[PDB]
Amino acid sequence: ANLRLQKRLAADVLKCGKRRVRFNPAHEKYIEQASSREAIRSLIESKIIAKLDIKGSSRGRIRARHAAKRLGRHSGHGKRRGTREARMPSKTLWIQR
Amino acid sequence: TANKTLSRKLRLAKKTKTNKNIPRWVIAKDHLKKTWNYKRHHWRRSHLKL
Amino acid sequence: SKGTASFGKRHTRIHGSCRRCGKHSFHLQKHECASCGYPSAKMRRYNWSYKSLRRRTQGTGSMSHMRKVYRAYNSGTLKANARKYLA
RNA sequence: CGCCCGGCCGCUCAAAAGACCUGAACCCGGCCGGCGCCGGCCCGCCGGCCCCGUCUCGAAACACGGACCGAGGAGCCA
RNA sequence: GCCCGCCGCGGUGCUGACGCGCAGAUCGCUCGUCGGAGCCGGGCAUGGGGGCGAAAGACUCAUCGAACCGCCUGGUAGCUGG
RNA sequence: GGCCCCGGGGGCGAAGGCGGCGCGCAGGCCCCGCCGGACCGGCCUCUGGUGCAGAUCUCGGCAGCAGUAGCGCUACUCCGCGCCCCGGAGGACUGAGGGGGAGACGGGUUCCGCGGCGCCUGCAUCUGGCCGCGGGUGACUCGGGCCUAAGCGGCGGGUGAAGACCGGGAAGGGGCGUGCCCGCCCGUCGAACGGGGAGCCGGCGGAGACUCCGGCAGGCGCGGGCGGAGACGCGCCCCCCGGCGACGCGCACGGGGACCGCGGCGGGCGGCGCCCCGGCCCGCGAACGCCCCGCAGCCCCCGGACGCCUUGCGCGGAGAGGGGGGCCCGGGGGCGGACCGCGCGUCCCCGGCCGCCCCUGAAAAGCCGGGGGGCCCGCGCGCCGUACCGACCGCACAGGACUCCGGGGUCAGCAGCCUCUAGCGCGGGAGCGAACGCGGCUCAGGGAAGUCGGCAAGCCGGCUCCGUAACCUCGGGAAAAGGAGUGGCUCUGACGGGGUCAGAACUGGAACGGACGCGGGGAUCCCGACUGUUUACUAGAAACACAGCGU
RNA sequence: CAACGAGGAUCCCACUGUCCCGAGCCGCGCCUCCGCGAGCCUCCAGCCUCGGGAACGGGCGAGGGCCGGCCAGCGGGGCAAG
RNA sequence: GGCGCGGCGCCCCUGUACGGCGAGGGCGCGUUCGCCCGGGGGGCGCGCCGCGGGCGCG
Ligand SMILES: [K+]
Ligand SMILES: [K+]
Ligand SMILES: [K+]
Ligand SMILES: [K+]
Ligand SMILES: [K+]
Ligand SMILES: [K+]
Ligand SMILES: [K+]
Ligand SMILES: [K+]
Ligand SMILES: [K+]
Ligand SMILES: [K+]
Ligand SMILES: [K+]
Ligand SMILES: [K+]
Ligand SMILES: [K+]
Ligand SMILES: [K+]
Ligand SMILES: [K+]
Ligand SMILES: [K+]
Ligand SMILES: [K+]
Ligand SMILES: [K+]
Ligand SMILES: [K+]
Ligand SMILES: [K+]
Ligand SMILES: [K+]
Ligand SMILES: [K+]
Ligand SMILES: [K+]
Ligand SMILES: [K+]
Ligand SMILES: [K+]
Ligand SMILES: [K+]
Ligand SMILES: [K+]
Ligand SMILES: [K+]
Ligand SMILES: [K+]
Ligand SMILES: [K+]
Ligand SMILES: [K+]
Ligand SMILES: [K+]
Ligand SMILES: [K+]
Ligand SMILES: [K+]
Ligand SMILES: [K+]
Ligand SMILES: [K+]
Ligand SMILES: [K+]
Ligand SMILES: [K+]
Ligand SMILES: [K+]
Ligand SMILES: [K+]
Ligand SMILES: [K+]
Ligand SMILES: [K+]
Ligand SMILES: [K+]
Ligand SMILES: [K+]
Ligand SMILES: [K+]
Ligand SMILES: [K+]
Ligand SMILES: [K+]
Ligand SMILES: [K+]
Ligand SMILES: [K+]
Ligand SMILES: [K+]
Ligand SMILES: [K+]
Ligand SMILES: [K+]
Ligand SMILES: [K+]
Ligand SMILES: [K+]
Ligand SMILES: [K+]
Ligand SMILES: [K+]
Ligand SMILES: [Mg+2]
Ligand SMILES: [Mg+2]
Ligand SMILES: [Mg+2]
Ligand SMILES: [Mg+2]
Ligand SMILES: [Mg+2]
Ligand SMILES: [Mg+2]
Ligand SMILES: [Mg+2]
Ligand SMILES: [Mg+2]
Ligand SMILES: [Mg+2]
Ligand SMILES: [Mg+2]
Ligand SMILES: [Mg+2]
Ligand SMILES: [Mg+2]
Ligand SMILES: [Mg+2]
Ligand SMILES: [Mg+2]
Ligand SMILES: [Mg+2]
Ligand SMILES: [Mg+2]
Ligand SMILES: [Mg+2]
Ligand SMILES: [Mg+2]
Ligand SMILES: [Mg+2]
Ligand SMILES: [Mg+2]
Ligand SMILES: [Mg+2]
Ligand SMILES: [Mg+2]
Ligand SMILES: [Mg+2]
Ligand SMILES: [Mg+2]
Ligand SMILES: [Mg+2]
Ligand SMILES: [Mg+2]
Ligand SMILES: [Mg+2]
Ligand SMILES: [Mg+2]
Ligand SMILES: [Mg+2]
Ligand SMILES: [Mg+2]
Ligand SMILES: [Mg+2]
Ligand SMILES: [Mg+2]
Ligand SMILES: [Mg+2]
Ligand SMILES: [Mg+2]
Ligand SMILES: [Mg+2]
Ligand SMILES: [Mg+2]
Ligand SMILES: [Mg+2]
Repeated sequence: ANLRLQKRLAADVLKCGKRRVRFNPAHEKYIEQASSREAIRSLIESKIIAKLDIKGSSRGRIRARHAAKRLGRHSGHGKRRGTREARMPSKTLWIQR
Repeated sequence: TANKTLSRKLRLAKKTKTNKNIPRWVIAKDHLKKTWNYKRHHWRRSHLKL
Repeated sequence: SKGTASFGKRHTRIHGSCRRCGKHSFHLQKHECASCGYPSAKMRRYNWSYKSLRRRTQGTGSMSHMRKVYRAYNSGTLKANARKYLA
């Protein structure tokens, strides 16, 4: 009824954090009897224990805004915070030319 | 410290080993009523200067 | 900030264990004991503290050799052994 | 030993003396009675009564020390 | 030994909070400085009428117009208490 | 010290305790009842640490106050018998200078597994750094041992009443093999960040790993005279001359690695009222050995000059350019060990230059070269540290406490604000919605009349363009003062695949740095030239310092 | 004396709850409840007016008031505490 | 004082919902526009009705 040991041993076998290890709540009596990495490997086999994929951050809005920005959008004077020099240094332009 | 001389390790090792209760058969053998060993110490409130 | 905050800057050992007297009194930077005086050849003893004198002196330890010599003199055979030799 | 689910009852003992001899005061809980000192009367009326110790011409003082209780506590010796 | 500004280093005003504290000096906002006489860690040196001081009689382990510890010492009091 | 008439009172109940009569002017004494369970006295003579209400008395116990005052870090909820513990589902936070992952110092067993709630865990507990019982840290290659820094010891002796303190002027030791030869005189003290011979990948455990096991290597030891025109290429010992070890700061520019993105293609997911080849996850290759390739930079050969070349410079008759070569280069490739392209940046190291100083940026062990002279196969590698922690110091605690690694969006950005990975306490909860406080918000009309005093609060603020006075040590003043524009969408032009810069139409309460971040300004007088320093804990200044000047 | 200053002063523009003159709202404390649970202080006590008095009384002389027990608030007195 | 809970109507506040269909500077894409539409959402005020609303203590 205290499963701190199995949670720590499972994240070691699966190489993830303890925050993305999930037990099937049925079969909890099975998990309680496991004390070694070998008995934990059996449960990962019979699918009693699993790991979640990491959640990302969707880049669909980022990729659309960048697509619009190569068309000339979102880039007028109301959108600029740094000076012209900080945005495109005058020395970088001189050297290229 | 994780980097200690063998001489400090040995004196620390002895304070750990002698930090014990009176055995219960000793309490029956020597007919004692004081049962606490008052030379014990605990790491949170001690100042072993060793 | 000369009080509680200043005490949080302490992570040093001024004194360590003495090889002669065993106490937490050996100055690690001056290499001298503030209790027994080591590495001096004589022991540090002061008459302005007789309480410090009684804490570590003859008798506060085992007296292992001196005990045996006295009992041999008082009631054993040692006073006879001198007469054979001193003749 | 027994009975209920720690308690009760009771066992050892001259005695619980039961985590311990005796077990005072200050302070407190339960039952029962009643609504400060001195004096007269059997008894709640009438009469009298400022907080002690101290320094001081002078203290109830808006002068200082003192919540309460116990034990210790200061002219001896050469 | 330039200017705005982050961490860092400091400590202006609110005479704000707290003031039987979170704390025997702290917290919030505001503020000085930020390539330099800049800031930080370890080792080492200087010892009490002495040290050290961009100098405030400042600092020298919560102690400084003379540190701390034991002894001389039950120091002396024409003065307060009993 | 004595007496207490057959040798004083006592378990047939001593001393003490609690109540109650009596006697004495009083200090006090005597008796009775109950408690208690072993010792105690009246009279004469002797002796003293011999009598308490007080001293901010000392030590111990303890009342009212009073069930009172009180219990920073955004946050938990439902179900599982359910506790703040554990599981599942949801909702949030820390926000890569982390409430993340690890070391140094300090602590010392706090580490791990099983059990448990007496103490502690200021509420609870079935939780736990608490309590009981078992366990736990493996090295030729990592550090310590070695070297020396600033220092500190030692030194025939010297000095002082000594303790002790001070010190080169001393017949100062080695190689061997006898016997010759050579020789001026300390430290196996002082760094777990400096110097230093050599380690990488995969796997296994409840708690250890660059240490174990398997594999692949590396280091230090021990035993069985040629080629070239040239730059250059391919055993030892002593004396002397050298080298490596071995070194500051800086804006920039260049190269590599790692990270990070976009697109393809291969495998797997999610949700799906409409749309979706538009969302998410995974596609991995070390040390070491051999071959090739390496910009700058320095060198060789021919030959004899109005050029070569950098972002900047810089270079050449003391021999440029051009043609052909050599050496260095912490790197890359191919084969071993054993999925495919293209980009802007960020961090780290390296390169060649240039700038700066009345500042010029350690030493030694160890290892090597030169000149001169004399002459493949086996075995092994000892000693010590190694668990864990901000569990450390502040009497236990919003204080104090060195370093390393550092993703995405917005953006000038290591700022603010939101977030993937990882991690999840913070002396406890519920109800009500008074005064009053503490931290916040808004206010008609007026606008400092308030107050010692504009204290506090508010106005200003990003970026682009326009426009900027007095005075001045000519450098400044200066963001002086003041103005205007700024979103979304559809497009166009410029630069050699990449962002930026410029312009236009259309459109929306008459809006646009829409949150966040972010100067109010001006005219003067006094003091000190300026940056800097200070009363740790009531004084930051006009005080100290300073360059300059003078004695 | 240009430049510089968390240095001492006077004035103006702009700005505002500083003020005329205050009003409404948010969170957290307070408040009520379950659990937990202290400090300071205390001669004895705790209603006034006048007189006398160590010349400003809770108590003393004379008058006027007053069942007893408690809460949320508050700062006149207790010559309140330190 | 047999509560209230939850509805439907009225009346108010904001300012015309999502969607469907048909104008839009431009190059099937497109901010925005018009119409259904003083609409949709909301209510702590007013009016009338599905589940319900008279214990135990002195
Ligand atoms: K483009
Ligand atoms: K260790
Ligand atoms: K400790
Ligand atoms: K402090
Ligand atoms: K010493
Ligand atoms: K007095
Ligand atoms: K006096
Ligand atoms: K007098
Ligand atoms: K008196
Ligand atoms: K008086
Ligand atoms: K009084
Ligand atoms: K007096
Ligand atoms: K007084
Ligand atoms: K008094
Ligand atoms: K700062
Ligand atoms: K305030
Ligand atoms: K502070
Ligand atoms: K600056
Ligand atoms: K010193
Ligand atoms: K001194
Ligand atoms: K002294
Ligand atoms: K003393
Ligand atoms: K002395
Ligand atoms: K005197
Ligand atoms: K005196
Ligand atoms: K006194
Ligand atoms: K109280
Ligand atoms: K347990
Ligand atoms: K002498
Ligand atoms: K000397
Ligand atoms: K050293
Ligand atoms: K070091
Ligand atoms: K070292
Ligand atoms: K070096
Ligand atoms: K040579
Ligand atoms: K280890
Ligand atoms: K309330
Ligand atoms: K009030
Ligand atoms: K004014
Ligand atoms: K202000
Ligand atoms: K625009
Ligand atoms: K000054
Ligand atoms: K400066
Ligand atoms: K001050
Ligand atoms: K100051
Ligand atoms: K200042
Ligand atoms: K000063
Ligand atoms: K000037
Ligand atoms: K200044
Ligand atoms: K200054
Ligand atoms: K100033
Ligand atoms: K109000
Ligand atoms: K009077
Ligand atoms: K009076
Ligand atoms: K009085
Ligand atoms: K008064
Ligand atoms: Mg330029
Ligand atoms: Mg101090
Ligand atoms: Mg030191
Ligand atoms: Mg008893
Ligand atoms: Mg007097
Ligand atoms: Mg006095
Ligand atoms: Mg008093
Ligand atoms: Mg007494
Ligand atoms: Mg500066
Ligand atoms: Mg600045
Ligand atoms: Mg204040
Ligand atoms: Mg004295
Ligand atoms: Mg004295
Ligand atoms: Mg006596
Ligand atoms: Mg006495
Ligand atoms: Mg007394
Ligand atoms: Mg957040
Ligand atoms: Mg544990
Ligand atoms: Mg508790
Ligand atoms: Mg090594
Ligand atoms: Mg050494
Ligand atoms: Mg090193
Ligand atoms: Mg580990
Ligand atoms: Mg160096
Ligand atoms: Mg470790
Ligand atoms: Mg107004
Ligand atoms: Mg005025
Ligand atoms: Mg006025
Ligand atoms: Mg100045
Ligand atoms: Mg300054
Ligand atoms: Mg101060
Ligand atoms: Mg100050
Ligand atoms: Mg008003
Ligand atoms: Mg009074
Ligand atoms: Mg009276
Ligand atoms: Mg008052
Ligand atoms: Mg419409």
